Amino acid sequence: EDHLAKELEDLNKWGLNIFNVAGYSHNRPLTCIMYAIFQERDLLKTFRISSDTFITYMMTLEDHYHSDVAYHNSLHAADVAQSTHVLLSTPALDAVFTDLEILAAIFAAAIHDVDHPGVSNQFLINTNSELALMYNDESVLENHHLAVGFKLLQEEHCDIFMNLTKKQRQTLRKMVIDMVLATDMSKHMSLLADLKTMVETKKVTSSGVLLLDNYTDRIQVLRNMVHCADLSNPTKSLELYRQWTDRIMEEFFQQGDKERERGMEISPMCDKHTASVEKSQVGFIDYIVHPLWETWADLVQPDAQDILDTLEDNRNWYQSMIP
Ligand SMILES: COc1ccc(/C(C)=N/OC(N)=O)cc1OC1CCCC1
Ligand SMILES: [Mg+2]
Ligand SMILES: [Zn+2]
Repeated sequence: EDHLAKELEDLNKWGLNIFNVAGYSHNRPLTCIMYAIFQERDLLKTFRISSDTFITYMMTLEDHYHSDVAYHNSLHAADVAQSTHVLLSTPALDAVFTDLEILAAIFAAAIHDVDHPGVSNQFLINTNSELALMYNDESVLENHHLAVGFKLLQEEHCDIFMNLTKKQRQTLRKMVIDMVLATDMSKHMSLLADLKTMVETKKVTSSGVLLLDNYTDRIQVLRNMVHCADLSNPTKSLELYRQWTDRIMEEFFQQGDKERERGMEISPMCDKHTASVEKSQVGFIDYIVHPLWETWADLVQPDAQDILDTLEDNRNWYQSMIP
């Protein structure tokens, strides 16, 4: 209440503590943070979105994240949305995006993992799940998250984009699909290679603000921004990062337990009897998170240097915990 307002004073900051907001919002972190973000950016006024309609959609959307899944629940979506909200304000990106693009990125972050079952795409493919049969083994979960999020927009009492232009709805939909499909980790290397090429040919105004010519360049940055937000856990304070690590390992180890039950091959990092939690985060940082953030930093330099410093410190802490 008074605690919630205090925590929300850091809405525009990387140090915002989403666990605290969840505790003071009746376990509706996604709904609460999305509402705070939309008010801060005047998006309700700009896109003539009624508050009742927005809350109804957000609450329904939130209720579609599974509370018994350790990591991929509404708290993660709320964290990715808030992080995206901060990245969109990076000084190097000042005024580069339209209001419609800003709206799509945050919307995309909110819905990006909805109805996640707590098991990976590969698990769904190997167990011949209905989801994998439906989506022909390609970005199974991610096509699913999009389908649910857009499906929920179909009822009049939930259509937050009702007052957008027809062309605006088409553009937003195209951008949102692009962004969520880009959160599929199997596309990470490809996304990173393309980000490195954009850094290579980076152009700016005299005042250090990126110049993004066509829709193509703008959406490539937005895709990558949402992907960094999704892989932002190790760039946050150690206290936050460790809670995030505890949650993903609980989810991964539960997957391993389901694999063992069924006589399947146990995915190595999902095997509770052998996997080092500490070693695994070091590898995650060295081979995936750092290379991505190093490249993001280059694109928006020097705005992300503090994030990179925190990342290195967190990496060394996990390393120091390994005997
Ligand atoms: C806090 O650590 C993590 C945070 C987020 C993830 C992401 C990649 N979740 O899984 C996928 N494939 O979506 C993965 C993380 O770590 C994994 C588990 C051990 C090392 C890599
Ligand atoms: Mg996902
Ligand atoms: Zn995610």
